[PDB]
Amino acid sequence: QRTQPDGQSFRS
Amino acid sequence: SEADRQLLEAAKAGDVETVKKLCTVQSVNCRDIEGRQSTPLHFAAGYNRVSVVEYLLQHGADVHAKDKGGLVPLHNACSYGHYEVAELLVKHGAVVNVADLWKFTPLHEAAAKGKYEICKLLLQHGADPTKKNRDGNTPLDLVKDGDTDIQDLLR
Repeated sequence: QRTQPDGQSFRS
Repeated sequence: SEADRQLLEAAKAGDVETVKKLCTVQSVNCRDIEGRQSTPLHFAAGYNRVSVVEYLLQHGADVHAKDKGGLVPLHNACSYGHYEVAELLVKHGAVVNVADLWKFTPLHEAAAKGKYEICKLLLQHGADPTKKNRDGNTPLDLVKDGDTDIQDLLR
């Protein structure tokens, strides 16, 4: 199953 | 190994000085074995560490490297809305119509996450809004109802 890219939208 | 593990953590944290210290020709494209095999560029890109992204690119990071699920760093940039990062990768040769194991393109990511200006950027560099993923969905199919501006842009 498909999971999220490494990362996040917000630096805070 | 420990050095590669630290490099990956630095690229994720945006810790430039530690990146400069651990980035060798051997390690610049190492992969996170414990996770989804992201490279230092994947991490820097996904976490919007511009300086690290620049450094890595300048020191030989592979802009096209796929992780375990077939993502390239542009996917990471686009999914999390990092415009400047996206621009950097594209300017360095990133393929915009690139597709992961499920045939998701960065345009699928940017559309589903509601990133207009990134969608626009991808379109200006020739991203195909008609490409379907394994589910037979175009990036247009993935746009939230509220984001009619993105629907219009993709249409």
